[PDB]
Amino acid sequence: ACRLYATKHLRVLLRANVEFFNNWGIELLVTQLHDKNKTISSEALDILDEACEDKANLHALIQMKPALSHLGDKGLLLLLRFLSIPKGFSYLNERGYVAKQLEKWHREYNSKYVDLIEEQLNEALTTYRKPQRPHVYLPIHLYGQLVHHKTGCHLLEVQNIITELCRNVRTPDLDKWEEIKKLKASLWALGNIGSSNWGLNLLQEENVIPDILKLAKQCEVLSIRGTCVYVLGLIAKTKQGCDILKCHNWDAVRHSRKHLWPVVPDYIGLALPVDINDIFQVKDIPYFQTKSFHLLRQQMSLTEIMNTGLQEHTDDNCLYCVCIEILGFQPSNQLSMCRILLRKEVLRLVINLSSSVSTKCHETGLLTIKEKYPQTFDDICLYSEVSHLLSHCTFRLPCRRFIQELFQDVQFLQMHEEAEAVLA
Amino acid sequence: NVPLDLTREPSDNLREILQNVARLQGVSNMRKLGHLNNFTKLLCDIGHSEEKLGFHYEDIIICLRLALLNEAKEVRAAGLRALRYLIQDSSILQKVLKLKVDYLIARCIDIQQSNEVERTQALRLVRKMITVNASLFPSSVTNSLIAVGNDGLQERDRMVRACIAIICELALQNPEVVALRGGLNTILKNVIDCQLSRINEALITTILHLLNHPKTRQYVRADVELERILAPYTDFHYRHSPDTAEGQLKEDREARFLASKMGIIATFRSWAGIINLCKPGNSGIQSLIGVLCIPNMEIRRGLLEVLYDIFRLPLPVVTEEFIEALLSVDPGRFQDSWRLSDGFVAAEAKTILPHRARSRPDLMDNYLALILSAFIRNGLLEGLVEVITNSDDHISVRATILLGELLHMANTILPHSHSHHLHCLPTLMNMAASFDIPKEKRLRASAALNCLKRFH
Amino acid sequence: AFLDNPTIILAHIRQSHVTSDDTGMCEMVLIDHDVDLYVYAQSVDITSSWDFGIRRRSNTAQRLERLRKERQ
Amino acid sequence: HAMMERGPQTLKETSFNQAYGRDLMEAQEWCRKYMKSGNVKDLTQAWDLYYHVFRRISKQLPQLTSLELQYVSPKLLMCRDLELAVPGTYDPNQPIIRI
Repeated sequence: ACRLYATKHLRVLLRANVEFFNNWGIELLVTQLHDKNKTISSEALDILDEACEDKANLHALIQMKPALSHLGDKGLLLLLRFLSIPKGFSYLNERGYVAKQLEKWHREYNSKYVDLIEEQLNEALTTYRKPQRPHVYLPIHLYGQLVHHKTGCHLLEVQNIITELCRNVRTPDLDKWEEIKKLKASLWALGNIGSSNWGLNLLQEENVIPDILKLAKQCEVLSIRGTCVYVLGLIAKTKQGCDILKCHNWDAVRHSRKHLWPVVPDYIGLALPVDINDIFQVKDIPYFQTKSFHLLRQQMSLTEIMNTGLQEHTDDNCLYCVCIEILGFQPSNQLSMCRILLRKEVLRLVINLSSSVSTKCHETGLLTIKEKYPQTFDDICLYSEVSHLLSHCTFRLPCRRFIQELFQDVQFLQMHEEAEAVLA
Repeated sequence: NVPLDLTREPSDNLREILQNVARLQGVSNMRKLGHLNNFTKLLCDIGHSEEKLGFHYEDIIICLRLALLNEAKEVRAAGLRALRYLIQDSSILQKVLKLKVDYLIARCIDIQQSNEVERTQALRLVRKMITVNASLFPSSVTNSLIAVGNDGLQERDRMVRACIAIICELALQNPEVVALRGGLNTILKNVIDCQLSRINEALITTILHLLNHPKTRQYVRADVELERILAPYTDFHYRHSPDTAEGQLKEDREARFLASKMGIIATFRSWAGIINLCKPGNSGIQSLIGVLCIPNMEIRRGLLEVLYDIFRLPLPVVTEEFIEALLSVDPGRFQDSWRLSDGFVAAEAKTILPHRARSRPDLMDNYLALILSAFIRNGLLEGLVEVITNSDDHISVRATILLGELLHMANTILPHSHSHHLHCLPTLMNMAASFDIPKEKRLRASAALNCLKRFH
Repeated sequence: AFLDNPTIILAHIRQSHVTSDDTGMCEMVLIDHDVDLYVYAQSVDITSSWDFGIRRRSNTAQRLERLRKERQ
Repeated sequence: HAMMERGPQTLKETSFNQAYGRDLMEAQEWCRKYMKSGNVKDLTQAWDLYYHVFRRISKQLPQLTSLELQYVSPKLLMCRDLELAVPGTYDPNQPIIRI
């Protein structure tokens, strides 16, 4: 506990702007970087990252260079923030640390950036908790940091990374998820690399800003819609980029956060369409739904009429007739003529029960037919068809399990004995 | 109950299954439970392939399905235990389903006769089959599940939530059958009757995802499905269920309002919700704002909560006097965690002193700016001023506080062109100086302006 | 504000339903054996059954029984 | 069905549509499906749908007690003057009284 209270007690020492914090706070932090508790190491990493947004602080960091590679990707990105200045970029170059990282970014970690950022956002505003307002910041990405010192331009163009992402953005597939995924990754990479005065020069030649504008207002996937607004707000961090955007009717904020009351006579990334509903155009799609006996009920009643066997029965769609081909079952037997009319009566009644306008009366009718002739309910052809109707009607639950249980205790000698015969 | 495990698998299983069918006679049911358990063991330990199995799969499945006719429920449970172990490749399942075993599983699903160890097996069998192949899912099981998921809540069945879990899981692979049997409306109605947070948001995410892919977009209608969730506010008399107990009515209304509010704040998070709900046509978001200017005493105190926790603002305590409510939401308000024992300094120092970043983006403000502009487009301030003017004080204070907070956000995260004319406050100011209107509106608008200044 | 690919949606559904249910029935059904892409002895799944039985009535019957005796 | 498809024009009708329109349109789908192919199997669904709608609606009719014009139909309260005489009171020999 004293570990943790003392160590997180340094935010006040940072956020209150104490005299010459760089002299001793950073050395104490680096000493605590080695301690036993992983949680305390993580929070120390967090506070050090919060501190390193001051250039003098970062320089006084680069007076002593420790090894962060024994920690997680958090320390990885923390060390990647070193690339902001050639004074230190030269130190880092000596063992080829650049090409050993950059390729692995291009191949694997660029896709991880979008995953981790959407992770942070979902934790922020979706109540996910992967096992009051938060503050979501963009993690430090290599491609953004290289472009800072005007020579990473060469160090990047040696591979011609621009061409693959750009012809990706001109001709996207937009069918399934990995195209979407790497397309988002490319978008975020572009937004990052557009974040300097110099990078603007190396991106303006392809004239892809019109491509992103086209995507932001005529594309399909709404997640890509949101990502377009995000990246376009990103490329609005510099004055020259804001000048570029204003040509295409997109407003942006032209002041920094240093004073919360700025007068309009380096900024925060932000871009909006001038008339917000412009991006709200969606093309609609047409809906996909584009594609005898009961008349006898008047005069012909139960009492006087009682003194294939089905209308909608075929060689298919019977629980016994289907097996007859595949297993060579015996043909269905013909027993006692007086029943068929009853069969169609009960099926008409249950079809009437489908309306459920007066369920109880039809329920009583089938119940009467039931106990009057309790043994009639052994036919399989009727059973398969009522199963089919339950697969093709809309029934309230009570009538549904009622009609199911009305065939609860039945025997079916014919299938079972024929099957044990044909088994062996 | 005969463990050998060292013999000819063909003869072993053949005599096992023959004695299991037993001509349906002369064999006890508990020893049938035995035979089934031994059967399951034999498939567990023996590699399953016809050549060394010595049999086709058709005779095997036909023999298994006869176990579903006897009276013993646990026999059906063991039959399910076996059947899940049979499904191994799509060919196997399609040969199984061409046989009308679907209707049998269907009977087994809907019995609810105090037998809660069987249908669980049936449901997990269904999950196995949908994982291996949902593209060949049967319709009968679909209809059974939709039936239990539609009106299972009134009969207090304890498997409805598991059921909607299943239908949502299957919805990803084959929306054709779900739509044809009309499931999406069932799901949607099921988002209003679940007060728990996480389940509600997870459910709504399904249909929100369904609005992305053009294939998916073809499956859903235009203006009847999603904007349904905002029903209990757009209606003055919403009746969600036909057969309800008279003994409680209002508590129904509070439950419905909580569910609908949480659903609303859920849908405004995803891009699909935002784009769909603000179409240039007569979309529902215009309807919400239009409702706001009707004098109904509780509706106007229903919407303000939604507005606050959309913008993730701190609610004020209900009060008839402005200045108390002002202090109630001061950011410098004390927090319980700031006591000695809890968070003595560091947590409090997190809140009070400002962040050290000077140029980092903070996308959260970007999202809030987008939503704010979306509301500004549809004349939200007009309705706000309407409520501030013509209503009760309990509600006037709430609306005034919201207006002040939104304006303070405006000149802080909003680009100049969209923020250079809003702060002029045309409509309120115009009413403030009319000398022909009844004086009540005039003086209360004046006081409202005074409160706004002190707020700033 | 990014929930598009099926993986995260499925994980969110499963976690939300298992953790927040009053009755364990659902999470008893929500086991994740189902695989996807060790089904060793029953994925150490192992039970059998366990009881006491014979046969009572139905929901109806009383209905059918009582009406049959009164009609006789 | 003919009248609803021209679109709701006010908030009350819009809310009614918002609540019931899916059902009311798909029942029409089923009845057209029936009249295409005579088979009572189709109209059973449509009738069940209609009757469910009836049970839903019938539960609230008694509560209907008052109407606010601004919610019911917006055109009327924006008159504030007109040319019509009060309906039913008009004689050839007396100056008219306008609404």
